[PDB]
Amino acid sequence: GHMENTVFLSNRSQAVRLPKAVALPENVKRVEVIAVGRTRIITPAGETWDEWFDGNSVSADFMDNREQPG
Amino acid sequence: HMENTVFLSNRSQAVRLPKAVALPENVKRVEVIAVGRTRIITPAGETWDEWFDGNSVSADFMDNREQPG
Amino acid sequence: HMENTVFLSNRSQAVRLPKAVALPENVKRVEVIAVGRTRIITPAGETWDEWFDGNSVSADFMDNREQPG
Amino acid sequence: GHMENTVFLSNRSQAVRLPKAVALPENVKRVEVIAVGRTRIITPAGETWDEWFDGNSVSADFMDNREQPG
Amino acid sequence: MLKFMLDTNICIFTIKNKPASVRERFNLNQGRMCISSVTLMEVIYGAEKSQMPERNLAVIEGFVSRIDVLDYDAAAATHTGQIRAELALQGRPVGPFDQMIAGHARSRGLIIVTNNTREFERVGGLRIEDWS
Amino acid sequence: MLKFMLDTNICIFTIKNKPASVRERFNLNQGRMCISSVTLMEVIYGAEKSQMPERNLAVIEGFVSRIDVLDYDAAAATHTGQIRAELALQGRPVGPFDQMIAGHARSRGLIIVTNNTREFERVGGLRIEDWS
Amino acid sequence: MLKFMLDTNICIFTIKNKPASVRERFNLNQGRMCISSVTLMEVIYGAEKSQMPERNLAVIEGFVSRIDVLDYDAAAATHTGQIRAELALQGRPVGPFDQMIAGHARSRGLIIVTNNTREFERVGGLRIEDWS
Amino acid sequence: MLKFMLDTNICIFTIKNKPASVRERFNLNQGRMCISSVTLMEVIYGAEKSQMPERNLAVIEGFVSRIDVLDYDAAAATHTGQIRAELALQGRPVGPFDQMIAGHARSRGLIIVTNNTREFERVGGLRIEDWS
Repeated sequence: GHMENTVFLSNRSQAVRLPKAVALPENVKRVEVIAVGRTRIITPAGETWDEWFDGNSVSADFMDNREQPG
Repeated sequence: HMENTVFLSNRSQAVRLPKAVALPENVKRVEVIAVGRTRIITPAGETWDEWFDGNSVSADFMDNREQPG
Repeated sequence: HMENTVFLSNRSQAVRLPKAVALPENVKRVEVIAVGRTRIITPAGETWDEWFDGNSVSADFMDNREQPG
Repeated sequence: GHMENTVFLSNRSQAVRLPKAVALPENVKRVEVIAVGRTRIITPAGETWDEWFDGNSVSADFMDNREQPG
Repeated sequence: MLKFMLDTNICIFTIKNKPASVRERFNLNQGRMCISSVTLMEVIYGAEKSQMPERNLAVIEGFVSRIDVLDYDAAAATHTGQIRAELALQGRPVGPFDQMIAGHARSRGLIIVTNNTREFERVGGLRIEDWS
Repeated sequence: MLKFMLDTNICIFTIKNKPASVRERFNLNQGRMCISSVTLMEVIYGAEKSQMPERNLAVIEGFVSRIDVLDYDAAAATHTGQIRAELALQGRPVGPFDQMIAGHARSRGLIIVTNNTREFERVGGLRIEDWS
Repeated sequence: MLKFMLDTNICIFTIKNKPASVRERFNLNQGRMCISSVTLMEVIYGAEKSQMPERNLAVIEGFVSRIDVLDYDAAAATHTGQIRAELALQGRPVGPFDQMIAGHARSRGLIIVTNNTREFERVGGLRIEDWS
Repeated sequence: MLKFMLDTNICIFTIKNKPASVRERFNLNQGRMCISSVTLMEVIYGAEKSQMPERNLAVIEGFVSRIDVLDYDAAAATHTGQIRAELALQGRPVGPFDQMIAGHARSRGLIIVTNNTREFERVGGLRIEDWS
């Protein structure tokens, strides 16, 4: 996970290039930033299980007729 | 709390960092560490502060290393 | 039978090929295939001749594919 | 295993660059060439088991006192 | 590091029923969990054959994007072949997708999580867990 | 540069029988041919269930080393989920492996190369070729 | 493709006794065989502690250079940790090097070849074979 | 750029207790530190045998993600084979893991960083440092 870098400033803020050795899933397009000390922690936005469990559900016809041949 | 957007920059992923959670001006170099889908952004030379101050192991952890000898 | 030496060329491994086992002059391009520690050197476009003419599978081999259906 | 190339001639013979995708063990420094049709097959020199089994043996003090702690 | 490969059976079970007992294992092992792309194929099929595909697809997407999805690659394929033969020569029956999931996990040393333990217990050299 | 995906049926057909008409086709289309991991799963199985596995495995290795093996990825799994439902609407049967091979081809825009087109004709939007 | 990981026990057994029954398995599975670098450490020690190290080293080198030697990497290390704990919590004893070899093989799905089957049978999700 | 290899003892010591004097040392020597796969095997074990593994595994991940993990390669295995014999000549004991950690360091010319030098002093030709 180790990899060093330099912070460059954007048009509105500071930004950080994530070198390949460290880069996030390209699947991730939104991120939450948490400030802890002089350190910043970024996390993929909305990925705890509790949101999904309490959130939207499938229709009751998405069923267990799994249709694995036999 | 403070959500954000992911940039693509220098053929790599990048991160807008809004003012409310900005790094101090004392910092120009950053060590970035990968754990799961999370990345830790520490000032170079303050790399370990987040881990020392952060969570810790349970009290039972490795009470002996159990190397034969 | 005919042993040989391994060269290091073009930052890569290479192979002296003595006269006794030389490729025909009809050949300038070569397909090279890797199987275990062995490499097969075929004229491009004659890539499969060594495999078709070479060893074969036992007669019991895949008498049915046993895909459910 | 697929990878195409061009045969170049050395000071004494024809030679073939082995691109990285195909390259032999760097451990291998001698090779046997077998001619089959218009195809050449190269093999690491002296690596069948029968040579080793029939060949040199260890001194009778290289023993089963394996000394795995316990 | 990844550690667990989720069976298609348990995935269906949780997407449907969202039981708190799996929610707890999910919260504990978040980041240590994956599915075979074989399983991804199955749920996309259930969603595309539902009446409300875009809805169920979206719930499918929500579940999968908290997952690491592994491609069914050559290692996985080869281990599946050995499994299909190891089972055949012992006469033990296991479904085709389940065979490909078992092989995928064995190929990478992952623990399979399933509630169809009986079928997956028939596979050799494979650690099995039931989170339901 | 890739263009053709050899399904399992052509692979057996070639491996078991080595037809001369196939050799020319392969020699001539070298570099544009590939198989799915799913097809690999099956030939490895045939070797491993056979009465001389180490021999048949070696024959496999030489075949597969000449072509590319493509991982059955999320894209293949998506397209297969669509196809499996497409077949539910058309009401025509297809074997499991074969529908994954189809989805894989459609996902990468490759021509199915087979010896038994009659199965692959039922699924939509694929270039199919018979090399038998 | 690799398939088998040779225990240190069987390696010692064959280097010493060169039995024809292993010679046959060696000739059949040549190219499908490897050892953990853990094992490489052990035999180099036996050679360096012998009276004729350069001789036994050379016989060691002859055996190893027909082998693929795998580095004991992070995957192997992690699986060993799980094994040491899986065994401890069941009270089953297995030697330290043997634990690292088992984990190395399990980490890559390899079949362990050993004549100390009793110890290695105590490890979970690991296929075991005896070639002696 | 690498210079120091943290043995297992310093790793536990740090992970279990997080001493302030170690934090400065680590902060200051970031980028020049690494561990052996062998040490990784052991901390993973400690997590996995503990009564809260998923928690302790997460603490491990953050530690290890900050440093390099070096594979125990043929070079480490060679040097360990020499050391194990070197200790037989000197007649002084050393634990298994520890002698592999030593060999690994000597093989790569790295300074052992420890809290208990008394074990590592017995083996020849190593720079040793106490960071406790």
